Amino acid sequence: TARGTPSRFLASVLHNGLGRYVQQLQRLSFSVSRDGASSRGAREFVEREVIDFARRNPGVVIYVNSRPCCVPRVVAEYLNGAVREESIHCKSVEEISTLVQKLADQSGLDVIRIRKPFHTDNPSIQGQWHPFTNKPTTFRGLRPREVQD
Amino acid sequence: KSGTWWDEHLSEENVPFIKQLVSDEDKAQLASKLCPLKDEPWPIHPWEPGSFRVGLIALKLGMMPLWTKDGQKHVVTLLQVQDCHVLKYTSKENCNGKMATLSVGGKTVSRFRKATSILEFYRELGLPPKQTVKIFNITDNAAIKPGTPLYAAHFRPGQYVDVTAKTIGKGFQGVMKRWGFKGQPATHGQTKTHRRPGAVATGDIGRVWPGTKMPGKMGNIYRTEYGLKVWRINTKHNIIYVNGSVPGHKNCLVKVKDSKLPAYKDLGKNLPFPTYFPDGDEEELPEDLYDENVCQPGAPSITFA
Amino acid sequence: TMMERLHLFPDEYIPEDILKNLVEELPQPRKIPKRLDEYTQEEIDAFPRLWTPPEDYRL
Amino acid sequence: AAPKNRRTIEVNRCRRRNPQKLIKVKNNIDVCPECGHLKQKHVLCAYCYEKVCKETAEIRRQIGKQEGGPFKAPTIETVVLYTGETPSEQDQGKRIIERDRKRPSWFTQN
Amino acid sequence: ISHGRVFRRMGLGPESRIHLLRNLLTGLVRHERIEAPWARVDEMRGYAEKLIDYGKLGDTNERAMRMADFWLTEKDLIPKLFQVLAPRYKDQTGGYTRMLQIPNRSLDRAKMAVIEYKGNCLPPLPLPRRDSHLTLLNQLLQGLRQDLRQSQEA
RNA sequence: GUAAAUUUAACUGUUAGUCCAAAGAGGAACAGCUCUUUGGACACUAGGAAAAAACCUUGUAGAGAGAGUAAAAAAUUUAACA
RNA sequence: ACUGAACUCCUCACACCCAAUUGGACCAAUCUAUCACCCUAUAGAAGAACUAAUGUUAGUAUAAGUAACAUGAAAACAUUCU
RNA sequence: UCUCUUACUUUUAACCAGUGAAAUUGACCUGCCCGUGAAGAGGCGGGCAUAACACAGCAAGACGAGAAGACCCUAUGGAGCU
RNA sequence: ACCUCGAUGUUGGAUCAGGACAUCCCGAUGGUGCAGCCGCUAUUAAAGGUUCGUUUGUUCAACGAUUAAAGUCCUACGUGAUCUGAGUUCAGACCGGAGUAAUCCAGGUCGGUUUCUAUCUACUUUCAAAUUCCUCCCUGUACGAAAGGACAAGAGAAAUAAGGCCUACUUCACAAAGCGCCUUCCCCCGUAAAUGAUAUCAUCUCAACUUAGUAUACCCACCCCACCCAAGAACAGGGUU
Ligand SMILES: [K+]
Ligand SMILES: [K+]
Ligand SMILES: [Mg+2]
Ligand SMILES: [Mg+2]
Ligand SMILES: [Mg+2]
Ligand SMILES: [Mg+2]
Ligand SMILES: [Mg+2]
Ligand SMILES: [Mg+2]
Ligand SMILES: [Mg+2]
Ligand SMILES: [Mg+2]
Ligand SMILES: [Mg+2]
Ligand SMILES: [Mg+2]
Ligand SMILES: [Mg+2]
Ligand SMILES: [Mg+2]
Ligand SMILES: [Mg+2]
Ligand SMILES: [Mg+2]
Ligand SMILES: [Mg+2]
Ligand SMILES: [Mg+2]
Ligand SMILES: [Mg+2]
Ligand SMILES: [Mg+2]
Ligand SMILES: [Mg+2]
Ligand SMILES: [Mg+2]
Ligand SMILES: [Mg+2]
Ligand SMILES: [Mg+2]
Ligand SMILES: [Mg+2]
Ligand SMILES: [Mg+2]
Ligand SMILES: [Mg+2]
Ligand SMILES: [Mg+2]
Ligand SMILES: [Mg+2]
Ligand SMILES: [Mg+2]
Ligand SMILES: [Mg+2]
Ligand SMILES: [Mg+2]
Ligand SMILES: [Zn+2]
Repeated sequence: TARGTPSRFLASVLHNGLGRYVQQLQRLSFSVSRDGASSRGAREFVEREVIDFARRNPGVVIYVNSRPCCVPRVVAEYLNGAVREESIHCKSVEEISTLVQKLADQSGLDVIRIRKPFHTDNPSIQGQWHPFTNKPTTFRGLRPREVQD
Repeated sequence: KSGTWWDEHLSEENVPFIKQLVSDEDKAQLASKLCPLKDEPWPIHPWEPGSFRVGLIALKLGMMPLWTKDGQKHVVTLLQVQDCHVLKYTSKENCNGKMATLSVGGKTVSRFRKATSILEFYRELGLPPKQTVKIFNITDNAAIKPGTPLYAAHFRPGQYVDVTAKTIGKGFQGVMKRWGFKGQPATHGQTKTHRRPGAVATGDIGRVWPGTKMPGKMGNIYRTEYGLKVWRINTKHNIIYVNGSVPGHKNCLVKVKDSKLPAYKDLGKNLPFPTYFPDGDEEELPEDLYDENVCQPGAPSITFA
Repeated sequence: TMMERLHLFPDEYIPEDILKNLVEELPQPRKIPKRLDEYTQEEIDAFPRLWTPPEDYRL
Repeated sequence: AAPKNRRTIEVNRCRRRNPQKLIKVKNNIDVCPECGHLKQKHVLCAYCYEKVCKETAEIRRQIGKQEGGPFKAPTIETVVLYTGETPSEQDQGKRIIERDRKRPSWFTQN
Repeated sequence: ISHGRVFRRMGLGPESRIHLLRNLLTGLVRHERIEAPWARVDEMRGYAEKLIDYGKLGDTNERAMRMADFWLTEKDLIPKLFQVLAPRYKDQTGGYTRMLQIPNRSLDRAKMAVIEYKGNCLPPLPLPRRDSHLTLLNQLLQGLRQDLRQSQEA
């Protein structure tokens, strides 16, 4: 580690889900290869799975660029501007299908330590504690061992 | 951004004038304080038991033998009191102490070798700056107005006094000369160990106790003598003849006050209080004030019987 | 650092600046027992005597 | 005695870069009123002292050519003379040194 | 402890100290201006001041002749001392030599100084000069002096 | 009550042990002493005995800014008298 | 009464806290066969992985700018002096 | 030599300038007391102390450094000699 | 036989010591087969002190002369990167003994290399209260039959210890130094007694209470190039009128 890595407080993008839920995933870029065993799992994902996946999520733009490459990759871009690049080199159809769905659920914020598992903007409703909360008032507000007039 | 001194920019015609100009001002200020009882003196309380009066700041001239009527050769130290004045008074409440503190200076020095803060202090007091300033603990009935000069007549023969001054500094010295260790023999096989401390601690502790006698700087520290009596007082030159030797070299400033020893307590009944005032004295003191047992040089040769 | 925020005074005299910024006087932990001369006659007479001394006892 | 452990650079920087080890800036530097070069307030100007030595060396070379050997020191005063000059009224009975050069401005004839 | 020590420790010993100063003094008599390390110049300056005093005693004095014979390794300078240097400072009673500091030599960065006899025939050294009386600071003190003299005469 | 055991095949490795409780030897009804036996712990984690290989609590492995518990804090102030 | 564990429970996931030794599941880089063509796949092969052997070679720190080392004097650099 | 050391000179020394090593070094942001522990703690427990910081001394500690030291024992390890 | 067999030989001395009190001396106080001096013993007390020599490697011890006393110990049987290397310990040799010899020895004798440039910790003026003996006086007093012979208080002198100084003396000379000179200031709580209950006397009270012994001094400000300095390794410090 925690000391050796940065950290952030729990938060969302523009208070997602407060009035409506907005899918933070914005773009998917797949780079598969026509020839190459490294993309065997990725090619099967494109042939049967990405078509049905695009049906479920209309707000995410999916690009399938078929070019020669040794390591197929999936690039996910989010609304907040963070870009997450992942490699699907030699992965089964099920492993790719689960990984892509995980990217859809994330908001794009950095995957680092979160200081608190809770975040509230109005933690106090009856008044935040102050040292005079539980102290009774004295007549004329006189101080201890103080004489007036 | 470069420092400067008083006569850096002065021409050949101005340097003698500046030296003479400031010299005349010093003479005037010292000669304008010789009348303390006329320039609104503070009340003079009578002597009381348990009262402490202020001391002086003397300069060690040298040593001179002195013979008594008993025929014993006693050596005394000539302490010259020159340009001794009271600078300021601090009350017991402001002192944060049991006794009231009084400031005394001595040995008028140049005004060109002092800081601005010190110089402006003497500007309002109308006195030339003093080299060494000592603080004396006195009582409420011994207060003295600032600017009042002091003389060697403040003490009398037969009175025991305490002299404080810095000892002669011998620089860095080994244990043999600083603490008097025996050392090692020069012969019988000794190898590069003749004046070394040797063992400094035991092996079990694995450390050296604080305060262990080790080589270091010797001298140049304040040491106070006690139980030194005055055999002779000279009024013309303001010289105190203090028995024995006193800490410090020749021409060094010393702090002089009454003896703190219990055997010499409550002996100031016949001594001047708070101090002697030559301006208002009804009769001028003799040239020299001796002790009962002192055989003066003018007296004939002592003939024991 | 905590010892710097602790102020001790041998007597009841307190400097004005320290006295002018006090807030609450914490109660004393131990309740001071009353001396025999501080009891009023109402409480002394309320407490019953347990024994009757003989009239011929010098005491 | 040999070191028990190796002293780190962090310890060394505190020792090597201590203000005591560092060079102290000097405040006694001023410009020479004659030539304008730098000099210290308590030290003669290097440029001015150099031109005196160059002229002094030339004068002493002339003296050697007149004595013509060691152990021939004269018992009279010496006078340095330049082009366009003649011995003065007070420079009588002395050893004159002729210089084939104009008298320097800083050299004041007395 | 070195209290009251006025003489420095130079050379290979007390005897070598005299010989080193004797060579500097002899070279000072012949050339009337030499440059040397500051400490050796300052130590030799005392002998140069008192050497003229023996020269004022006259060349007929046996004691003065021996001091000249000893302190002057070159025998040709002895006639010069009693016939040039001594007559030169007949009116003066002391301070025959002036000592000034010069830039340190490049060989060992040693503190150097130049010592010369006053009134020599050599070009004047660039002696340090105090600020002129026409400066702003001097004129203010000059004006103060005039009023003080005028006030005293009143 | 439970789920191991034996045989077959293939070889490696460990055996200069400690301390505690208990029974008994040698020493001196000494030793952090030596030598057997039974059992535990230790060389496997954690909590508690102040720090703690051997005492007590407790094991099968992760995350939690939840909860219930285990062992777990020394006591003691003493002389009248026929 | 409370405090109190990696014991237990709770939400979730579970192959994921022993020496020697033994059984495995994977795997870096390299070469070859065939692919692959911003550096990969399946196989074969092997000089196949170094926080440690007062290891070997090379670089550079530490002790350390420390120990230690050196030029007789003046000067016209002719010369003279010690 | 010592009771009983002292003074002085020279070298060394320290400072300025030039040149510039060696043993040593797990990492150190490198305290005292008491206790504890593989039985002798700068690092563990409990107390106390504590702005940073160079230079010069000192030699109690770092079971200080330097040659697997000497000293006893071991090896079905050597050699000399009788 | 637990730690140390990948650089502590051990003993003793020199140097400087810190600590314990189970106290050798100085201090206070009970008992005594304590008249007084001397003694013995017990409680309290570790502030201070605890010698110089002959043979011996010595520790120790013997006796020599003293002292108020010449304490018992611990500390890596203190201290050896401070020193010594005499005894023991490696190579030589001899005497005596053992062994056929090589060679050996709890013995005697002679000789025999003791390294280190301080990296780290610690420390480098505890700003300053001193102890003791002798002589004298009390006093030839109390005591005792005499012989003998004291308290306490005061004085003087001397010594050491601590801290200074150079007018003399001395080593010496703008100075340093001692062999020389000067100064040195608190109680100590072991007990001895009153009043007085528990326990109407008495009883000094881990009953309430009373009585005897139950601190001061030193240090304190804020131009500087350079020179000088009784200041100083450097730095710093003082003076420069
Ligand atoms: K050491
Ligand atoms: K070692
Ligand atoms: Mg000095
Ligand atoms: Mg000696
Ligand atoms: Mg040697
Ligand atoms: Mg020697
Ligand atoms: Mg030299
Ligand atoms: Mg857990
Ligand atoms: Mg569990
Ligand atoms: Mg599990
Ligand atoms: Mg492969
Ligand atoms: Mg390999
Ligand atoms: Mg490597
Ligand atoms: Mg290696
Ligand atoms: Mg060093
Ligand atoms: Mg050197
Ligand atoms: Mg040479
Ligand atoms: Mg250097
Ligand atoms: Mg090296
Ligand atoms: Mg630190
Ligand atoms: Mg310990
Ligand atoms: Mg600790
Ligand atoms: Mg150091
Ligand atoms: Mg050393
Ligand atoms: Mg065997
Ligand atoms: Mg006792
Ligand atoms: Mg020992
Ligand atoms: Mg030893
Ligand atoms: Mg040692
Ligand atoms: Mg020997
Ligand atoms: Mg021998
Ligand atoms: Mg002394
Ligand atoms: Zn110039």
